[PDB]
Amino acid sequence: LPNSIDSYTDRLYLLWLLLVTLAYNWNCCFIPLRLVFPYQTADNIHYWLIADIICDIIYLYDMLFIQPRLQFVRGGDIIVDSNELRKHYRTSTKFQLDVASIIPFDICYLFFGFNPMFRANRMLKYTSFFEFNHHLESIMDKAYIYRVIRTTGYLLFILHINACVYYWASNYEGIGTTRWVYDGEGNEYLRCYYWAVRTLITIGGLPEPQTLFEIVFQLLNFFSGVFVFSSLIGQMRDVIGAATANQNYFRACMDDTIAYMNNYSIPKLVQKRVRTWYEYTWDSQRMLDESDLLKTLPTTVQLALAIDVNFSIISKVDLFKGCDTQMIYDMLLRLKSVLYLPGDFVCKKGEIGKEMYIIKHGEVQVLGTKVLVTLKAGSVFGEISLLAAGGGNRRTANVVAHGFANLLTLDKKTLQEILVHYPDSERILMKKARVLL
Amino acid sequence: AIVVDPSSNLYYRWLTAIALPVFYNWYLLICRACFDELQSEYLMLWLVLDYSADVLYVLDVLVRARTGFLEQGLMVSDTNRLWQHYKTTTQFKLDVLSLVPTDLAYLKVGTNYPEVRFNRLLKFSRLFEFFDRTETRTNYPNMFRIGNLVLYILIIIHWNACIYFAISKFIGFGTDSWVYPNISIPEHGRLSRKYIYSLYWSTLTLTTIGETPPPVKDEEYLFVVVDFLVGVLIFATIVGNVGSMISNMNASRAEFQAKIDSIKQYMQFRKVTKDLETRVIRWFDYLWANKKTVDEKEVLKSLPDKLKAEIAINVHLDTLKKVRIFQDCEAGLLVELVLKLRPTVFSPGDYICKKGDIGKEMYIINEGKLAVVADDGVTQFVVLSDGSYFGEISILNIKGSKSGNRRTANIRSIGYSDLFCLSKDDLMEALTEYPEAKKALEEKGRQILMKD
Amino acid sequence: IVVDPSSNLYYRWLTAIALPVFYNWYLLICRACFDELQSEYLMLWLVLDYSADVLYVLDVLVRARTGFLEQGLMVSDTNRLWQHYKTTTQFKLDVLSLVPYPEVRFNRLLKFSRLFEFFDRTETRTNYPNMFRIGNLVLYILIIIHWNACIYFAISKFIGFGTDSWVYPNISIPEHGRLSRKYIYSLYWSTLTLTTIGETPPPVKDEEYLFVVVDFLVGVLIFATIVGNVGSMISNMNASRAEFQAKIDSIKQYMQFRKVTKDLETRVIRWFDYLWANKKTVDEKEVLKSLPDKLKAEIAINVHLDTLKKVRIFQDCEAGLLVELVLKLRPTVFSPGDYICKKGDIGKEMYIINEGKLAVVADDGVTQFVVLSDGSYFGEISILNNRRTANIRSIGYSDLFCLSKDDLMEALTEYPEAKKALEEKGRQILMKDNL
Amino acid sequence: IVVDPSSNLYYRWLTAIALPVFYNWYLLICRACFDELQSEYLMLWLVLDYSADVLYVLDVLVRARTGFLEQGLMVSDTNRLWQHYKTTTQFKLDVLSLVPTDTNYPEVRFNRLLKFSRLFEFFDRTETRTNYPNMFRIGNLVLYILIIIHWNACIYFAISKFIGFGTDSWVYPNISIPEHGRLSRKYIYSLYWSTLTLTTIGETPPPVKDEEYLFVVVDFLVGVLIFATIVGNVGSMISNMNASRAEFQAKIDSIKQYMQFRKVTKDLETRVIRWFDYLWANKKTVDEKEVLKSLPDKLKAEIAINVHLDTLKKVRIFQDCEAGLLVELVLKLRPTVFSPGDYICKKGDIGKEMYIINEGKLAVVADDGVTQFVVLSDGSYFGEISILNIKGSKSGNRRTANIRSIGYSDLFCLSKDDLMEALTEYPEAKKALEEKGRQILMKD
Ligand SMILES: Nc1nc2c(ncn2[C@@H]2O[C@@H]3COP(=O)(O)O[C@H]3[C@H]2O)c(=O)[nH]1
Ligand SMILES: Nc1nc2c(ncn2[C@@H]2O[C@@H]3COP(=O)(O)O[C@H]3[C@H]2O)c(=O)[nH]1
Ligand SMILES: Nc1nc2c(ncn2[C@@H]2O[C@@H]3COP(=O)(O)O[C@H]3[C@H]2O)c(=O)[nH]1
Ligand SMILES: Nc1nc2c(ncn2[C@@H]2O[C@@H]3COP(=O)(O)O[C@H]3[C@H]2O)c(=O)[nH]1
Ligand SMILES: *[C@@H]1O[C@H](CO)[C@@H](O)[C@H](O)[C@H]1NC(C)=O
Ligand SMILES: *[C@@H]1O[C@H](CO)[C@@H](O)[C@H](O)[C@H]1NC(C)=O
Ligand SMILES: *[C@@H]1O[C@H](CO)[C@@H](O)[C@H](O)[C@H]1NC(C)=O
Repeated sequence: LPNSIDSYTDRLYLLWLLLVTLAYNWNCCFIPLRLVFPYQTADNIHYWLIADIICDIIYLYDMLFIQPRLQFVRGGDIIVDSNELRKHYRTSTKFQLDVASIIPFDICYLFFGFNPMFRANRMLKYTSFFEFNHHLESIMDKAYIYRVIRTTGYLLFILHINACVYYWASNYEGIGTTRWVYDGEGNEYLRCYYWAVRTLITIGGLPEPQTLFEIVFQLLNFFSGVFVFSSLIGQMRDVIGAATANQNYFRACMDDTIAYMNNYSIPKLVQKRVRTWYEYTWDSQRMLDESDLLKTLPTTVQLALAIDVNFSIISKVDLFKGCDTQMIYDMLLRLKSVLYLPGDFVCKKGEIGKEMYIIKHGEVQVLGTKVLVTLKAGSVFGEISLLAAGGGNRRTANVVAHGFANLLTLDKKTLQEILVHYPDSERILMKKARVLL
Repeated sequence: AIVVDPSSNLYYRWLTAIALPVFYNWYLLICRACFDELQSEYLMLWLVLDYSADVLYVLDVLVRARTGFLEQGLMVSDTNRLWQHYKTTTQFKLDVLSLVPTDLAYLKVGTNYPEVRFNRLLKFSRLFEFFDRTETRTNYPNMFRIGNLVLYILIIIHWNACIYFAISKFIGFGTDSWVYPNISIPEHGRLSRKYIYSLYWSTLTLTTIGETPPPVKDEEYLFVVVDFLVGVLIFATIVGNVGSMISNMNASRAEFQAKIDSIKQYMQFRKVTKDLETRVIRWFDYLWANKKTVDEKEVLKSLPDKLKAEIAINVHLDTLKKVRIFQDCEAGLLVELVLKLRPTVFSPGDYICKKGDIGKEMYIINEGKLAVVADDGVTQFVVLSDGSYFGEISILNIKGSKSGNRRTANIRSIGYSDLFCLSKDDLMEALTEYPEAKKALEEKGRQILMKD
Repeated sequence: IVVDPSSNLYYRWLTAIALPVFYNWYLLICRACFDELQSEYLMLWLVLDYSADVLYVLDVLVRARTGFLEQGLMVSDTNRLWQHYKTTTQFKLDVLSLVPYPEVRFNRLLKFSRLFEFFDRTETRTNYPNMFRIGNLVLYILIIIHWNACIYFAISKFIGFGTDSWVYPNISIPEHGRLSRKYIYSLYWSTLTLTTIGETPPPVKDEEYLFVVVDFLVGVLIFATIVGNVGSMISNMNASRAEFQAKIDSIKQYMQFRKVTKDLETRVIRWFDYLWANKKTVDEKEVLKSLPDKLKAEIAINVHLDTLKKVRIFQDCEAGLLVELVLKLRPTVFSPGDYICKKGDIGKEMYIINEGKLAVVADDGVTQFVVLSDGSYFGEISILNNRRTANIRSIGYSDLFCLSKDDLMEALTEYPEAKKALEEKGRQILMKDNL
Repeated sequence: IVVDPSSNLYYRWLTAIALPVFYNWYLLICRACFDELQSEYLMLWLVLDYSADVLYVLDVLVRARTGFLEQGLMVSDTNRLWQHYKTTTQFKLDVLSLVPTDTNYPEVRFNRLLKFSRLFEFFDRTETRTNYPNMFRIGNLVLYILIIIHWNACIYFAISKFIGFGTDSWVYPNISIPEHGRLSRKYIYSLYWSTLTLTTIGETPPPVKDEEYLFVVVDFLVGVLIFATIVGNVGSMISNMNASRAEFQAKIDSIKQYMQFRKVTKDLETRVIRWFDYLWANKKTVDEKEVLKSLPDKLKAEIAINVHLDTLKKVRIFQDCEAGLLVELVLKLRPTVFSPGDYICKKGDIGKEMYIINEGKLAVVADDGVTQFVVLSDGSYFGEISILNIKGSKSGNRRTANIRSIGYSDLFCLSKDDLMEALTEYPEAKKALEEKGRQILMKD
């Protein structure tokens, strides 16, 4: 246990929130059960007291030695000083619920006997369970599995509370008095949980209620079960839609492109090339267009995620050793990513030159049909459109993509736009172009 | 005399005070019409509540006779013009039909049949107007949508329960297995037993659970299939409305988690470094925790331009008055400046501007903590704080010294600073013809190059 | 005669041909499966079957004499229309649906394309598309309830009346022998099975078990389709209200995050209250994005000539040039008590008032020097060469046609004489206020 | 040889390996649980199990020679393919799906069920290779529901056989009675019980003993989770089935409430309604830019030259000048649809667009009367002299003639600056079109 816990990178703090969640789940799952069922017998009462003391000691350790150690951000910078952390926890709205949970209402154990309705204030510490839910849902890589498991747990908990309320109604009317109430022949929690399932899922088939309390109970339970079943439908639909949102949007765009290409009667080879492009884009990037994601980010994180991805590819070019950092940064923020199918033409001979190609995880060939040099990933081609303004010079070789090349395009207008602002970079680039010529 | 205002709060309190007896009239008019012992036993209570509901209906006709409207932006206060505009509508016909004195017939039958008072349900527009005003007025719109949907299906289930008891009274009590049992038996003859069992029947039918006794005659078969189709459309409405407000109740958290999972999928596909990935994810978690995730222009785009200007004044002028250079500047340029600022948030260790770069932005610090450092890492010469400004000399392009016009300082953020990003072009366009920024920022560039 | 497929005669014929297809589906499966409704209403089904055959051959004639567009122009060559009809599969469905015991008349169900075309034309043409979709989904689920009731009675008649407990009972008993009893009990069994309630008598034989399994799975998918359609219809009904409530709540959460003052947040609340009271939820700046440019220009020039016939000062101008100026004119709405322009403020905006009331005032003193109304105009002396010389407030909720600086720069760098007339009016009012 | 995993041979093999996997799942749980089906048709299950084991051996032999993509191209190195297969978890699943642990027990053949990946890969490749994607996804959901129903039928019959036939009212009845002793009635009553319990209708006999109570609780809960999942999935399928129609009708509805609230006359109202009805009837509603923004410019140009170039090459001005500039121009074109009786160009409008006529007949009208001077058919062009504004002409920067639409034409808009930058690099075509504009405006 250190002086200050960071509460983002601490799996020890996540395990402590797991222990407070297990204490809170013990209290929520076993206060109505011990309150209603006769499972708090004179033999097992020492085990219930042992686990209740373990749960209250976990609550008190949370209130005294972990929650006053939380590193929190105030005024931009983080706070490490321990008395300021203690003051921030004492002036919080977590502490009112924690001190509202930890009052010894178990001093009424000697006044009105043993009753687990006096421990019902321990069900006020829901904020530690929700903090554990957010922490596990934000450290897991597949959060839809935990959201499905948590909705299943909420459904089983509502059925557990309904089984406890049904056994209370059975013991209030009299066990075995009418035909609606619990008869009392098998496992009491199992038959009451079966009644809770068959009522709150609105299945029916149970005996019909006889007197007015039973009709009111069955009415309110079926009415709340309609809304629980509707909320379960909506929550499973929500986790289905949030789990496959990217793949469903990609499949929708691929289906719209296929529907357009079949509406306008586009030939088989062009339709196969578009479908092969879509298949390789999903198998490579797992997204449709990465600029649609990247242009929602701020400029400095766009610059960081551009420099960390593309700087080894740019600096491994031996022609870019004399350039400057700001021009390379504006380059990396103005590099557009394309993709070329095998056998495609990136630079046809004699055409107008307008793009600078940084090949990134591909393999292209230069050409007639004879190969001269097979350019691997990281290399460059397109230095003849570095100098030409307007028409100027043309492409001097047929450049073809051997594999699924993923070029990085730099337009000639943007390259000349940044180059006329940095004449030192223009000088070294024109001298390397001159020794190429 | 006095004219109420349909945007005020006296009108909303009258919408509450008139959406009470409309709801009473719907509920207890169908129940008193169909049950016939609830009407006979509590007759003084229903005469008292009928007097109160018709007094409130007369006062609602009087208030709709004096509710102003908007023509040419001004609320009309001429009572004859308000009365004429009210009398040339259909709501006046609905209120006049909803106050037809059929209580003469209600007395002629003998105050036992409230079927002649069924025209009092014609003021449903006040109930719908109150639910619309509370839906756009209250702070909990999803909790109010649950309250309104539960209220609507409780109206429907109650009306169906009274309809089933009326059909059972028309067929005959206790003749078949489907109808309500024999009301001379003392177990089934209590009024609470009648209403609670009919409500149980109608919930079991209209929610398509079906544990009720099956029909015998053809009228019962037809009523049960009509009731089951109404119930399957009601169950579809319940499921769709609850799923729609589950998608509404966490739409912001859903798109936030979608943005985090999209950027995390991009960072795990490109396989960037773990410190950069943790920096971006902690950046997004800080923007979630500090309630600043949706951009300011995208929030205030539904507002008009002068309301955006007043919001920008009342948010950013308390920060922009803590500066030392815009004291000798005009209030109009202060308003235009807070219209121009776009607030961005940086991370600890993030460089704002490196040394030897060119400037295209100016930053105004607002609840942050920065430090101008050397090239060796962190070496805090001046620790900047709230209210101050930096990044200012390399956008004016003033002449006369050896530094020219490039970023001559390395500046990092110590904590999660929240700067005010001000570009070169929008500042120099907002204060092109007005020389205050030129002279004051030339003085500030003069003292920066005096430090040079 | 050549019928236009977008006219009103074509929609009246789509109604007149959607009548007998909706007769044919319903009552042909009911007659064929019940065999007493056929046998005790024989003259009525003779009349209605002859009328449905007459309307079917009239629909073959009308689809023979309706026209399709080539190169944007409607063909009226009847031989070309007949060959274009003959090359399609709808003609094959019509001649299969007119091939001369209702089990031999079950080719009359093949003209469902006219019913689907009627439903799509009503969905495009009616004013209440949500009410029409409610009615259309209720009609579809009633067709499936009815067809499954007839299928259940056919399976019961094939197995035996009253042999098992699952089947329809013995029709020799005068209680289960009535035709109304037969139909409403088959409909009640169909409703209980397709809505998955299951209050029916349980199956006994293997064909009864298999039919109830297939019927319950079909009813589960029908329930899922009903739930999905009503949920999509509810979301598309209140999507505009939900989008503006999301914008209202994002405004409120941004205000409570920045801790803005109480007077400004209740002013924003009052603005949203005015917006929802006077139904100005949708904004023109996003409405006129998705229009084609010609349709964007027609409604704009319509409403702007309608409001420009109220102003008589700005008339000495070229026709299409004033037209494009009031095309690029743009509306904003001001709150009451709001200063349009202050004393010490430099303008970049011109205004045209429609349905508002703006009064000019002095420095911090409410007094009406001259009040501007519908048909007035202002905002012109500090834009063509540089500071507003009159405090102007909004008395009520006014609606002003704003104007960018670059519109008057475009009407200045190309066309001098109309703006010289405008500047002469501006100079005369300038000399009038302070020569 | 190397099987390409994107070819058609790999999809034929995915069909031929997702047939015995689905057979193995379905009939292996049925043969394990019912045991009259296993005991009677022993020759049929011998033939089908030998065929499924032969197809599993050939599946391992094909997966040992399926290529992958390194540096964007296929690798044909067979030893590299074998080691890249060998260091995976699919090798462990495909070897554990082939160990011959066994004619008396199909329960020692439950390791054949481990090859779920081939069935899921066949479903994925069919969903991305079919033309009816929502129909195949509804078929996939129905197939998953039927497998869950069938497995629950077999599980209920195994639980009935373990508890005892006909000892309770909940279990399957007494197997020695000749009514219930038939295998067809066994399977169809177990399917009926499983369908009712998993769809949560619950009109079957209630449980008696505590293990029956626990199994019916667990099975109702598994059923409510799986069927809330498929209700939400069919709802999302319906939303994706009519998202396009919903967006079209949303545009229509919003503009119809706008026309009701905009005090607009019935003429412009029926004009807007007939234009949207024409858009629906001619199925050209969606924007090509919006639907192919994410495609690269090479494939957008291939689509554009496979739709519009074979209707654009019937011109006398740019027919063999530059194929690359024609590619750039059909990339930069933007189509619009004009109503009949609508003006494209007026006397005095600022000319910033050029128009190419495609599927439409337009007519040059005069200033006062409706005079058909000459009808321009499709493949013609106008709006060029005013966006040039060249010296030696009248040079007023207005449009020198009126253009009006006779029918529902589809003009290709092309901006002034766009044409200038497209003809900037190679200006010989610009000089040629300048010459044509000069002669037209000088002998107008
Ligand atoms: N012609 C040619 N270009 C090469 C060669 N190696 C790399 N490149 C680059 O490939 C190019 C393809 O496009 P460019 O004509 O624009 O210019 C050419 C060069 O920059 C080579 O051996 N020949
Ligand atoms: N060089 C420098 N800049 C300072 C100092 N104090 C504040 N600043 C701002 O820090 C800056 C960092 O970026 P700029 O070069 O753009 O411009 C510089 C100044 O505006 C200081 O002491 N030196
Ligand atoms: N000064 C002045 N402006 C008027 C008058 N009537 C309308 N206006 C407009 O009110 C204005 C307020 O702003 P401006 O100075 O920009 O320009 C002025 C005019 O366009 C009037 O009588 N005097
Ligand atoms: N003036 C004119 N334009 C024509 C004629 N035939 C086709 N056009 C096109 O019609 C035009 C209308 O718009 P523009 O002025 O832009 O340019 C003109 C020409 O491109 C003709 O006979 N005269
Ligand atoms: C109801 O009960 C009374 C008294 O028990 C009896 O006279 C009457 O016939 C009963 N009604 C019916 C319909 O049986
Ligand atoms: C139906 O009833 C008649 C007379 O009641 C009887 O003769 C016949 O056998 C019955 N049919 C069946 C299938 O029981
Ligand atoms: C099943 O039937 C046989 C003969 O019909 C009988 O001997 C046996 O006891 C029955 N089993 C049960 C569990 O009833």
